[PDB]
Amino acid sequence: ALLAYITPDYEEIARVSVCPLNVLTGFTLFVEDEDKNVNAILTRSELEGRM
Amino acid sequence: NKAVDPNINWYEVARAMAGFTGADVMGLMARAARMAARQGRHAITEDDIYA
Amino acid sequence: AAVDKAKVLEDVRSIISTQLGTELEKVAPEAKFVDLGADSLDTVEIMMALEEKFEIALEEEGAEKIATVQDAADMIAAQIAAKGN
Amino acid sequence: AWRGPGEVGDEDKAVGCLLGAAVGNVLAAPYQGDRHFEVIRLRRNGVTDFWKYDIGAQPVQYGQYTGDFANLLAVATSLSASRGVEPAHLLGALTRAYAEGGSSVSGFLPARRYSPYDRLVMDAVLAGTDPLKVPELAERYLAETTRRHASSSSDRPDREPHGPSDLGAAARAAPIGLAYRRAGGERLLAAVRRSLEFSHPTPLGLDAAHVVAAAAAWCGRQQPGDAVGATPAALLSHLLNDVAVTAEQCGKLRLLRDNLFQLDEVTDWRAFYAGPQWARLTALFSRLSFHGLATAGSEFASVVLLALLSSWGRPEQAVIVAASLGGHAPATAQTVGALAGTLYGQSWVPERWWRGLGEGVEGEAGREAVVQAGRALAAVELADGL
Amino acid sequence: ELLDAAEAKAMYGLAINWRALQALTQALLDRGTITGKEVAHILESNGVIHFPDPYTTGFGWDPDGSLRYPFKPDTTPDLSGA
Amino acid sequence: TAVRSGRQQLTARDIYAGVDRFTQGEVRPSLPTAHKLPVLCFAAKEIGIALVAGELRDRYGRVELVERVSIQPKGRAYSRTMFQRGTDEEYQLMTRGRLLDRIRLALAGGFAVRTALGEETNFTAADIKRATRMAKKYVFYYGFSEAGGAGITTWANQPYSGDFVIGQQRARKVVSTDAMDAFADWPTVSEDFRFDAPSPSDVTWHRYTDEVRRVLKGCSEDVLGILAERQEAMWAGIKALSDRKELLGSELRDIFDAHPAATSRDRDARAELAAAKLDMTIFTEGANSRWPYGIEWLDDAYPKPYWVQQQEAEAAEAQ
Repeated sequence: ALLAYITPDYEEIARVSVCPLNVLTGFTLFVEDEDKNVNAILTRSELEGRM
Repeated sequence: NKAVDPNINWYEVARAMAGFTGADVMGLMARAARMAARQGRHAITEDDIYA
Repeated sequence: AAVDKAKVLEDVRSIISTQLGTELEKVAPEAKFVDLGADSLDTVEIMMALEEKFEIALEEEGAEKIATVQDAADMIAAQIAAKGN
Repeated sequence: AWRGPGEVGDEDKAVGCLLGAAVGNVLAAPYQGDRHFEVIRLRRNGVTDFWKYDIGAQPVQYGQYTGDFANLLAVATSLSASRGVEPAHLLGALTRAYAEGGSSVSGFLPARRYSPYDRLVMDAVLAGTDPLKVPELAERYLAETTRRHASSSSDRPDREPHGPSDLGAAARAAPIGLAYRRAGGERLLAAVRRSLEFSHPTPLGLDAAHVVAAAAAWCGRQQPGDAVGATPAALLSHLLNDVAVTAEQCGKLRLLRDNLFQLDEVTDWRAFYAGPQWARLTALFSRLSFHGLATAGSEFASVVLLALLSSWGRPEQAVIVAASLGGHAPATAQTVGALAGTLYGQSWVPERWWRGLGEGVEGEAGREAVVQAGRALAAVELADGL
Repeated sequence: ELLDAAEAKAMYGLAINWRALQALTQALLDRGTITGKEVAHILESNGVIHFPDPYTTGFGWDPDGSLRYPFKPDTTPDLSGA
Repeated sequence: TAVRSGRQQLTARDIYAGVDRFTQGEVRPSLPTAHKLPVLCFAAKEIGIALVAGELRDRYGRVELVERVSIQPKGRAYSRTMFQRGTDEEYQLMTRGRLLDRIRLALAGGFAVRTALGEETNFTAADIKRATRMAKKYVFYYGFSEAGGAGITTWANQPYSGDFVIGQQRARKVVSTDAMDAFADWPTVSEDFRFDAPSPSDVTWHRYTDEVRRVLKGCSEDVLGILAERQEAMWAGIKALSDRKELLGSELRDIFDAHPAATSRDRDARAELAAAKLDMTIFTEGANSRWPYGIEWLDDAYPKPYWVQQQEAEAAEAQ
C-alpha cells in the first residue's frame, strides 16, 4: 500500500485488508481509470511501477 | 427498492466497478447485503460494497 | 478476534462525553475519568452505558481498575473479541 | 546572474511583468495536468517554443493564453483603472474578460481553459449570487468531494482540492504586488484581502496570494545589479519574516530555504532532463507538491518560488523550468514569468517568444494590449491607497 | 537486471519511508481493514517521501552488493583437546 | 447515411461509412476526451503508418496509397488505416522490396507511438509479432536474406493449407492483407509430398535468428529515421486526427506536403535522428562469423566441428 501510494500515476487504493476471508495474504483493492488508458494501453512507466 | 444507507457516493463506487455489466452490479449489491449481514447491519454501506 | 480498536475507542469516547456533558474533543484516550470530574457512581453509570451501547457484559473483576478512556476502550475491545467464541 | 541592464525603469519592469506572465501562460498551455516525467519525454528538446498541436479537451490554439492569464490581465486592467483594488470593478473586468464567446450549454463553454473553481465562481457571480457568500454555492461538491475522498486517495485532477484554497488567488496577485510595491506591506496585504474577497477567503489562499504579491512588490523594488538586493535567500528570509504566518506556508518556505541549489546555464535541454540537477529539482518539487500537482495555495507558491529562485539570474530558464514542471503548468509559468518580469524588464524575452506571441490567434493587438496593460500598471498611482 | 532494478527501487522507497511503513503496519494490525483516505492520512501524517519518477532507471544492485541510486550516484577451526 | 446527413449523395465519406458499417460492423463509442493518452496513441500509430506509407511510396513506390484513417471505434477495434488496394497481379508475387516495405509498415505504428510519447508502449507488441513472422518468411522460406552468403538457409517452414484448419471461423468478406499473404504463398495440401528438412542445430539457429534480427534492426532503424525526420508532419497529422476524428488519405497527403522535412537539422533537432538507432545486439556482425560467433561458452559445449577446423586451417593460418 505504501509503495502504491508513493508511486506517481498509479492505480489508487480503495481499500487495504489484512487476511480477507481468513486468507493468509492481504488484499489491496486497486481502482483503474478506464478513460485514461482504455483497455489497450500500457506504458513503460506503468509497467515499471507495477513491478 | 431495498434498504441501503443514503450516505453513499455511488459515483466513487461505480468508479471502483470499472469494467462491469449491469447484472454484475445487481449481484454485487446482493452480496453487499450479504456482507452487511456479516458485519451485523441491515443497511448496505460503501464499506459493505467494497467488502 | 480482530476488533477495530479505533472504532471502539471513538464510540467509547462518544458515550463518555454524551453521559457527562463534554464534547467529543475533551474525551481524549489518555484522559482519566477523574479529570472529567465524573464521581464514583457516575463512573459506574458510564460503565453501565457502555454495557448498554455495546450489548456486552463488562469484565466485573477489573472494573475497579478502569482509569483511562484508553483502558475502558481496551477492556471493552477485549470483551468484544472474547464474545465471539 | 544579474541579466544585463542593472538599472531597469518602472515602465520596463511592469511591461515585463505582464509579458512574462503572457509568455509563461502561452508556453505552458498544452501541459496543464501533465506530469513532469511525461512532459520531458513529450518535449525532448525542452519547452522552449510555443506548441502548435495541442490535442486535449479544449485544444489551445497557437499563441493563445488561458483563463489564468485572462484573469491576471483583467486584474491588471481593473487595478490600473481604479488605482487600487475595488472588488465590484474587479469582478466587472473579470466577467468582461470571461464572457468573450462560447456555447451556452448554461455553463457557457468558455473560450479559454479555466479552473473548475474559477468557472464556478464566475458562473455564480453571473447567476445573481452576491460575491461575498462563498460557501453558499462554492461548496457544491468540494465538501461533498471531501466526503467522497473517504475511500480513495487519487492523484487524478478530478480529485484535486479545487476551492477557496486554490492557486487562482495567487496566480493573479502579481499585478497587485507590483502596484503596491512602494506603498508598504500592510496596505498590500489589505489590497490582496480585498482582491480575494469573492473567490478565495481562506487563510491558506490569503497567505499564498500574500507571499506571491509580496515577492512581486519586493522584486519591483530591488534591481538586477549587485547581490545585496539580488539574493533569493534574502527574498525567502523577507517572505518568511514578514509575510509567512501559516504553518504549511512557513514549512514549505523553510524547506525551500534549506535546499535551493542554483541551476547552471542550460543549453542542451535533452541532456539537462537526464541530469542530476534536474533530478534534484524534481525531487524538491515532489517534496513541495503532491505527485506533481500543487493545487493547494502553499504548494503552488512554494513551487513558483522554487522555479524562480533555483534559476536565479536566468528568467528564461525559470519560465522554461516552470513550464516543464507540469501539473498546473500554465498558471505556474505565468506566475514565474510575472515575478521574473517584476524583477527584470522587457529585455530577456526571446524574439522567438515575441514572434510566437505576435503571430498567434491572440496576437498583434493582444500582444500590444498586454504591453499597454503593463504601461498602465507602471503609470498608475495610488498614494498609499486610493 | 530489470527485476534487480525494481527490487532496488522498492527497497529504496521502503527504506526512506520506514516510519510511515511502520505506522501503516501498526494501523493495519489494529484495524484489520483500512480505506484509501485513512492510508493517505497515515502516510501524510508520518511524513512520507514520494517518488519523483515511476521509472526504475538508474536503480539496481552494485557488483559488490550495495544498492544503486542510494544518494551515492545521481542522474582454522578450533582443534583443542577432545 | 446521405439521407440522414441532410444532403444529396456527395463526398466519399458517406460511401466509406457505408462500407465500414458492414466490413467493420457496428459503431462503438468514441475514445474519451478525458486524459491525453488514448487520443494520442490511437492517432499517432495511424499517422505514423500513413506517413511511412507515403515515404515508401516515395523513392521505391511499392507501397500503395492510404485511403483513410478512422480512429473512431467501429467494431472490435479502436483505430484503422485503410490502404487503397492495388490492382491484382501485383499481389500474385511477393518481392524482396515489397516484403521489406511491409515489415517497415508493420513497425511504423509502434515506433510512431514511441516517437510521439517519448516512451515505449505495448503498441509495439502486435507490430513486433507481425514483423517477426514476416522477417522469418523473408529469411527462411523466400530466401531474400544473405544467410550463408547467398541467402539459402538449410531449413524453411513452408506454410500448410487451410484444409487442415477444420474450424474455419466465418469472419467473411473484407479480405485484409491475406490478399497479399496467401496469394504468393503456395501451401502444402499433400502430406505425402511435404518437405520439412532436418531441424537446424542451436548454433545455426543462432546464426539464422541473428539474420532475422539484422533484418528487423535495419527496417526498424529506417522507420525510426523517417519518423524522427518527419516529426512536424506527424504532429500536424495527429492534431488533425484529434480534431476531425475520421480523415482521408488525400487530406493527409496535403497536410504532410504542407509540413515537409526541415532539410538538414544540423544540431539539437539532429539529436533526434541521432540515438534513434537501436542498441539491439547483432551477434554475428564482424569477426564473430567464423565459429565462436561471439559465444564464450561454445568451445566449452561443442567440440570444434570438422568444417570449422577446415575453415580455421585451409583459410585461416594458411593465407
